[PDB]
Amino acid sequence: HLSTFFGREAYMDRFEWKTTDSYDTLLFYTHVHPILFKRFEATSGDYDVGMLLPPV
Amino acid sequence: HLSTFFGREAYMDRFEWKTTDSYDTLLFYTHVHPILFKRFEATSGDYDVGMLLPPVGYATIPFSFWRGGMTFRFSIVASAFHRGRLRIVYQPQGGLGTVPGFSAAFNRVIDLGDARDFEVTVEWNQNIAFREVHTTGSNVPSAQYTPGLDVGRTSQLPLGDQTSVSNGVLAVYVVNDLVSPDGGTDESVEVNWFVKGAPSFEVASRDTKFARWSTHWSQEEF
Amino acid sequence: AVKDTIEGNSETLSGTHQNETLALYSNVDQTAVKIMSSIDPTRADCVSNDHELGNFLSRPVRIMRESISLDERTSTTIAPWDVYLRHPMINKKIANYEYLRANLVLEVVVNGGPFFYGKMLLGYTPFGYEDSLKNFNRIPIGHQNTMLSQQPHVKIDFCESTGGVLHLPFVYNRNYMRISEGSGEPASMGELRLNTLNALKNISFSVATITVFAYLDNVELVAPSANDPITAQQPEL
Amino acid sequence: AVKDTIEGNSETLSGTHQNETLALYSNVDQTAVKIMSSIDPTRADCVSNDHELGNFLSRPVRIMRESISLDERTSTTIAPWDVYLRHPMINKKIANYEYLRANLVLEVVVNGGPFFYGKMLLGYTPFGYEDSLKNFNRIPIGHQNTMLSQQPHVKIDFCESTGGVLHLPFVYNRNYMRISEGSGEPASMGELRLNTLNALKNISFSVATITVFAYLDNVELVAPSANDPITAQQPEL
Amino acid sequence: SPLAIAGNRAGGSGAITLEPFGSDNTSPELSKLHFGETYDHMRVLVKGYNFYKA
Amino acid sequence: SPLAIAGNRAGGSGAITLEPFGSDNTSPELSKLHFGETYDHMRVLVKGYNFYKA
Repeated sequence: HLSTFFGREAYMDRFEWKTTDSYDTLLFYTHVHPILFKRFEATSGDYDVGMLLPPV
Repeated sequence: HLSTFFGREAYMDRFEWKTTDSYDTLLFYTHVHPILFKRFEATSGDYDVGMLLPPVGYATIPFSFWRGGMTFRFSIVASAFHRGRLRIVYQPQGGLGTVPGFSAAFNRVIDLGDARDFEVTVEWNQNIAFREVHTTGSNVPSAQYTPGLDVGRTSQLPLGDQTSVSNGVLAVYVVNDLVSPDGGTDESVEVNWFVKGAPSFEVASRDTKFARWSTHWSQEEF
Repeated sequence: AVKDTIEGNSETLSGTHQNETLALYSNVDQTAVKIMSSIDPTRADCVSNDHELGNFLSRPVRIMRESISLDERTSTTIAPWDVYLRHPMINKKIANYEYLRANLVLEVVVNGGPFFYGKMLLGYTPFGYEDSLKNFNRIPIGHQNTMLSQQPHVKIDFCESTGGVLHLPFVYNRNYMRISEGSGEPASMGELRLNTLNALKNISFSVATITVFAYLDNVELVAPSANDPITAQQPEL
Repeated sequence: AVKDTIEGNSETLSGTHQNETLALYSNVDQTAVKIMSSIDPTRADCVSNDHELGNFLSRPVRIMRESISLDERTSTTIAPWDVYLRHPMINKKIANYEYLRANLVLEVVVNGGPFFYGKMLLGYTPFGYEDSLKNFNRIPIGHQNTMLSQQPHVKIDFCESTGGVLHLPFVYNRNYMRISEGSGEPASMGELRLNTLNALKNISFSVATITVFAYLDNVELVAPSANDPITAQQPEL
Repeated sequence: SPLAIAGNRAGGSGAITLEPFGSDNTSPELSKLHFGETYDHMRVLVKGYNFYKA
Repeated sequence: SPLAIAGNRAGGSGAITLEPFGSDNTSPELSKLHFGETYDHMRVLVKGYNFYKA
């Protein structure tokens, strides 16, 4: 059933707070849609690329 | 019905006891699978070859997977003045390259007294549900059991490495030396064994390995 | 007159009996001298109900131990089924069997002060992971955490000292797994990953520790055989 | 919608549990991910009811084997408790225990024709035999048979092929016997004697065999310890 | 001697049963796990077609 | 501190609900307005044919 994909959580990324921050500063901003890509570059020794998506 | 083939007994071969035998010597060794060939060479005057299978072995050729139990029966041909004791060992996997213990694996001790013709059935003891069916690439199949007097093979060393088609290994060891009234150094005794299929035998596949065999072996050499 | 206690216990038995591994058949009769033991309710002193032989594979064993340093991202992996069954203490009680079937239980123990505020992730990959193992090691740690968070995992918090209990089922395309010598089946049933989620920090004015145990439950040992098991090995850490 | 099967099995447990050998205490709560297994009635194929782990010390083991020649009187003795517990197969399943308590069961197997007409005696001496051992070996075989016939014994007939079953109790001035390394207690609980009663003959117009097994029953293993057992040794014959 | 005569009839009906290796435990719903159907009857099997001799 | 431990279990079952954005209001007869049928099951979807590898 497709419901098993809509409902599986996934860690995406991190952002900082940086206490030396004024009282109104932007920390995070995103678009509300399920297609959020993540691109990596094959840490080990070769040249390769890939992408990842959440279960949704 | 295929049940009429799984359940028809058949005499296979013979092996000796040779009373001048130590207390732990291998007498018989075989693989527990129905495909056991027997090759003859046309005693009369011509050159011809052929092969034979038990009723259980014959019926599983057109198939590719098999499972179930098999029944073995050993009969000792001796007089009323012979005494001794034998052992039967079963190894589910790996083979018996050396003499095992007495309780590490399944063992049976039987004595030659007023009763002979013992029978035993081996059940399914694998971690997989089904096994494969043995085939032959040429007209001279490899040895599947150790000495058989009919086929002119007398090597007592343990053969092996047939794990993917068999359901273990059967072995026969001496326990108490054979005793005869006359005197040893020239006296032997022969044991005959039969094969069968237990009522839990099963085959489920379709195969095309027998597509180029033939029952007409009469004149094919020229 | 009293019983002769030698020729008062003699009796004749049949030459056929069984002991669950060795069966003997004969047609001649035997002779028995059965001298029975006493009740002795005072003979049971060191009697508990935890140590047994049937419930011996449910004994926890330490399989992992690491020390965490400040401001570092690392990754480390082991094989839980292979390490537990290869322990010298456990190897002795599985020595004349061929197949096994049990469930894995993992437990983590953490210890950190209220001045640390770090985080870590521990994930598990079921049977079939060996095929994609040479490529999974080439992915950055950050992107690896995305996939690990969708699998059976646990989160380790260093500000507190908590976390870690994992019950895992027996997943396999066969009925049991072969534990005899030369087997590679135990080393292919699962995998444990331990990589950094957030780097460890400290409020100054420098090292944490972690320990993982493992054991089995609902153990089934079958197929007696005269075959030696996998070569025992002490855990690496 | 269906269950998330990751965050549908999460739950929080106390940090206190027990496993019959290791108990852990803590005051902070834990997190659990319990994934249960299936029933699978078709997953039980190689299931018998003889091979176990609790009933492992009831497995017979061959401890004695001799060949008898014509017209000779001999004597031979062993230690049944010491030989059985020192077998390589049995030594593995008694490795982290300190004390034992069980009863001995011996069984003899003979094979001779109707042309032999010999006789032999097999006797047992209970705990305390080490003190009178240097002197008992100086007595002639004929006079030794007089005392052996008053003790728990069995008679071996060579005209037939029969005889041999012996149940023995646990006699000791303590509650159990120490089976750890360096122990001499197992080698002092009993003794087995096998000497000629009547010399073997033959009707001509030349060697018989004999085999002895042993095992235990109502076995009790207690006192878990991290101590190695008595050094294993293969039986001499 | 009676035990040596009764154990000589054809078919091995006088042989001594010897407490077989293991036990038989098969569930009815094993065909639904492997291969879908059964192959216990040769009369049904022979109703399929086979290539032969162009 | 109890509130910081319960909110750390896997799956986010200890998180604090935060009075979500708006409300959910969908009628059963929305499929009759758009697309005709539903696509909630992947087992049915996989029974269609796809071109592959001449």
